[PDB]
Amino acid sequence: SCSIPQDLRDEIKECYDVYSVSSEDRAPFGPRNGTAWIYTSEKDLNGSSHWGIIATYSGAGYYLDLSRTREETAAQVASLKKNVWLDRGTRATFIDFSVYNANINLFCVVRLLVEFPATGGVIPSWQFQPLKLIRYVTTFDFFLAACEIIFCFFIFYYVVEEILEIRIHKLHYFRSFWNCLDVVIVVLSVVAIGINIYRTSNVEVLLQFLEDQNTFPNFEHLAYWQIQFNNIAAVTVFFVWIKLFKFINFNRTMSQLSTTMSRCAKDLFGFAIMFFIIFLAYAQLAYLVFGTQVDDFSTFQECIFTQFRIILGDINFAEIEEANRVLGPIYFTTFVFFMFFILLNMFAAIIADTYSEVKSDLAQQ
Amino acid sequence: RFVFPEPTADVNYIVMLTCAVCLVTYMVMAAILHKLDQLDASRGRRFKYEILVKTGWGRGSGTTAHVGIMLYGVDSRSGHRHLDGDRAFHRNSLDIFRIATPHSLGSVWKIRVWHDNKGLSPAWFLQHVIVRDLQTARSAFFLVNDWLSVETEANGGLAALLRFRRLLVAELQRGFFDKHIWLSIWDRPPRSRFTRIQRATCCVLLICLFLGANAVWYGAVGDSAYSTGHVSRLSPLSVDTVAVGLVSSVVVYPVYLAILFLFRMSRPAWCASLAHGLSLLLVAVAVAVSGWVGASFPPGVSVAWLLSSSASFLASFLGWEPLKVLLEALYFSLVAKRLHPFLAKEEARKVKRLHGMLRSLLVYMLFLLVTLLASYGDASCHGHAYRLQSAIKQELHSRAFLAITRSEELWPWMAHVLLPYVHGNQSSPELGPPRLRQVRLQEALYPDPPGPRVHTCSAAGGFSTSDYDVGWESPHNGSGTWAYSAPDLLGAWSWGSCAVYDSGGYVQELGLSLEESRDRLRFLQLHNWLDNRSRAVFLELTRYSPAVGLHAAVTLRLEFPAAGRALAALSVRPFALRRLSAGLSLPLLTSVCLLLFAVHFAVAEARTWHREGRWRVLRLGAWARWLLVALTAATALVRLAQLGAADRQWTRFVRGRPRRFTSFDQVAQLSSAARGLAASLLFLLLVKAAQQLRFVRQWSVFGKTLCRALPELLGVTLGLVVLGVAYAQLAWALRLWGALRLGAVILRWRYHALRGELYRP
Ligand SMILES: *[C@@H]1O[C@H](CO)[C@@H](O)[C@H](O)[C@H]1NC(C)=O
Ligand SMILES: *[C@@H]1O[C@H](CO)[C@@H](O)[C@H](O)[C@H]1NC(C)=O
Ligand SMILES: *[C@@H]1O[C@H](CO)[C@@H](O)[C@H](O)[C@H]1NC(C)=O
Repeated sequence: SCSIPQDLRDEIKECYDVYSVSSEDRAPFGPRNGTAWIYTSEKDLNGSSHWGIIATYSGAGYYLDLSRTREETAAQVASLKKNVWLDRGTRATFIDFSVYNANINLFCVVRLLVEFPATGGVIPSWQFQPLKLIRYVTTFDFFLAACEIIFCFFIFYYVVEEILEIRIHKLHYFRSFWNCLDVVIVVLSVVAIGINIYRTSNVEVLLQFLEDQNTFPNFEHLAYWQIQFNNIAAVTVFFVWIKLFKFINFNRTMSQLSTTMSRCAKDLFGFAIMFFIIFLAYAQLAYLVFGTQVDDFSTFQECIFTQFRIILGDINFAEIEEANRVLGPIYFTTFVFFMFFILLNMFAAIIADTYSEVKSDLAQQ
Repeated sequence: RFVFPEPTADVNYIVMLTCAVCLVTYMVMAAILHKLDQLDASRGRRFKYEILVKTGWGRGSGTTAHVGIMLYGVDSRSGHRHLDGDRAFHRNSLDIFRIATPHSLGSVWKIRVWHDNKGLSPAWFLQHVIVRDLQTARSAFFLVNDWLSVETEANGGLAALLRFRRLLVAELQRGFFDKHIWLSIWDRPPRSRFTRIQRATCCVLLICLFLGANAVWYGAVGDSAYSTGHVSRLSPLSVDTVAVGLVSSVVVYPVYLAILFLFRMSRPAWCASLAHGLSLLLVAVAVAVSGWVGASFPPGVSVAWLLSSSASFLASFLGWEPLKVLLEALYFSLVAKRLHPFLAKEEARKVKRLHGMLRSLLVYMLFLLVTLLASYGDASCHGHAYRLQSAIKQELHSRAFLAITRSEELWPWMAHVLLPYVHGNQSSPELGPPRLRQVRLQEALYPDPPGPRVHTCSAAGGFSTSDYDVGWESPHNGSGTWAYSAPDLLGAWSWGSCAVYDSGGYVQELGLSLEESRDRLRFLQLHNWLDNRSRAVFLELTRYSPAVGLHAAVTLRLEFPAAGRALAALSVRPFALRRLSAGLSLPLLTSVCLLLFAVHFAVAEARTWHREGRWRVLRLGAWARWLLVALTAATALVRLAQLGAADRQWTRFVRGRPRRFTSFDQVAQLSSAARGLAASLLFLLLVKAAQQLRFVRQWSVFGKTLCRALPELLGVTLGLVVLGVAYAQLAWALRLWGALRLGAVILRWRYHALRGELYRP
């Protein structure tokens, strides 16, 4: 699948490239007995992508459904092991199943992934997800259904009473931060309602499995939309709670504590850009220098999070100098000095100064 | 003739980074040009001497007239304005001409005069403004002294039957630097309806159209003549490297010269906004297409595409705008036969400063692009390098090797894991047999009783340099069967725990096959090859990976501080063997361009050293710029050395591959150093990019409050460190100072002072 340099082609017999949809095998190999030696497409596997660690794998490949009792599943696994099924050309392996636990009403789908990078090695990953597909059983579920129809009514009211404040009232005034936020909540709630309707509008895979209980239950799709819906329903609550600041002005001492922030949010924004430019300047330098032999700087995001953890005084530099000695301790010392004693303070001083003047800007009045 | 590639989920950074600079560099100068043409909008409403234009010679002027004077010449052109006064050249009235005519030629021919009277014509004749000299004599003391008529025109140098031969010259001199839109952002004449803000729009339109057109012919058109891509070397060919840029530039203009029609002659009511929208759409779609088609470029074509795109720009600058200017001048000279083309010194200084800032930003953006391509130009074999480095340790039992204490555990170590890893069925390709070079130290050590490890390391002497036969010293016939194998000229200095070694030492080739490897191992095991003084062991072989295309230098070392126990250390350096004899790859292109930025930055320092003369030392500007030269030169000259070493080692290995070792390790060092330097120059450029944020009105205080408070901060830290030294002299201050929160108050005082100072203006 890749190109062998002609100079040493007498030694390199063959190569296997990294995983890619344009370089994925599609031909039978070994004994062509069953479905474990024949490429089955994604469309007739009812699969989907996964977005693993090394890359994003498709839903096709060579699969096999194990048996229902141990003494024959072990025989199938032994048969797979004997006729070599994991050659060097293999790049990913998935094992998945699901359980019910009928005491409470809560399914649980399990997927385990093993990745074989082209540079050798093994990278494991796991995912357990507690789905629930038979919701409407207990009276509490009826109560939850009532409370979510109520939520739909509330979001309808909030969207209509916010549209009413655009063309029937103030035209095109957004720079208030209390209407720019009131739109984010509505949009996120609409998205979360659409996702929830789409998720529970098709549970046909459960019906198909319940028809015949000797096949593989393909619950993989629901376990993804459940995560995608929890990721949205958890951010909406955060902004709803943040919206409470709109109403805390009940006395003459809560008003100046907010005026201070409202008047120092213009000066802090200017310094934030200057701070984060040098922050990224350190981050990229660390990524380029140490990002090959540490693993704390292996990727750019990890480099950023490592510096954020340096600010907390969490990480120990016991291994930084091992990757490089000229730039090993120098980087740490200069970073700490310049961003923990000269640049991290300006965020404090400014605020303090602002507060002072604000107090005067009231006391004189 | 087109193929939809959509190959895979790969990414190409050269195309993505080039297109991400030509857009930032435009969004940045947009504000500069807005701030610059606001001055022209508010102002559009002296080398020349004091013009003696006291018109005490004309009378009988019962009307109002206006006289325009064209200050022609080389790099100078202007006109006239309204005479703000109560007289305003009424009946038997006149005035003296003196206006803002800063665009004045030298002490050469500069004269062109017209006079239009609204209504009647006076029966008078005002000769001229015959100045002699006040500042630089940008005019001549002479006059015509002719009568004034309907649209009178007096022309001279220091009626016109054949206007063509002079109208051509006038139109050429006017439009030569006004229609050439590339260098026309700097020299727009006043009272024009083109406004300097869509001059920077058409320019970026041409840039992003050249990028798209060159990106189309590479990777999308590959069926016609198969002449594209691999068959043509990325090196300058002049058959498919300069021709592509020419063709792309030629075909682009019918989109450009049609959108200029919506900027000029647009007062044609709201065409300016529509043209701006069409631009801001075409630029975006061109960038998107360029990215989508370039995300599949092999590492060899993406460097010829850059050269083709650069050469396309050199065609729109040296013969395609000049011919447009000539054609337009010919048109205006052959059809319609047109016959027409304290508060003060503060604005001139501001305009000069803005022009200097504008011309000082393109160089910085080019430098940033070059230094970004020099470092992230191949930022895809970086995760693969980390994976290869990690996978060479977790399968070679790094933890087991690093934990051995007995000096004899080495033999089971190699007999257990090393041999099954080096030799196998098809288990992890090798590219060269290992080696076991050893240093004797000639000064046999006397050990210490066991227990805790004796501090770190001590009790060492010299090094052996002679030959010894089988077993040990007994040289009988010629040289010892265990020769010294003197160190190589280049490629050594491992710098051990507490010693510094070189490439010399008694070597062991270990054989080729597993069985003969065991034979050699046991032979030197029984004959006491490693039980003596025997400072080090220095096991190091190689590693190749063709799936990602990376090599790896592996080195395993044991040091014996005292006889009886050893300390282990291993190093796996993954690199990419890119060689100087491979053509004109990216690491050479962005290493000869960086060498030119280290010369333009050096001559620009000599031109100030000479001008300021002696005693320029002891200032930041004469030191902070010499560091930049000494860094750019090193970054350029280290990569070249690495490229040369690649050729030398690779050809030496290919010469004797079946039986040699060739110790690629040195490259794995240089190819790292060249990455350390190129990752710090970009750091300096990014720091400067933050320092240059002081040009916003309300944000300039941040730099000043940091610079003025710096001495007090250094004084405080010096006091703390000397206090710590005094405390330790009797025989942690970070927590103390971090709890004192001093720096905060020091910065707050200066911030308050500067805010108070800035509040009043
Ligand atoms: C893989 O291909 C190479 C070159 O064609 C050759 O070694 C052989 O055909 C294959 N090797 C296998 C299948 O082990
Ligand atoms: C293929 O045949 C049976 C199943 O059809 C299987 O058990 C057997 O091992 C295979 N034959 C081989 C590998 O020779
Ligand atoms: C995919 O779903 C269809 C729907 O009935 C089913 O018939 C088929 O067996 C599924 N694919 C696999 C591999 O089970």
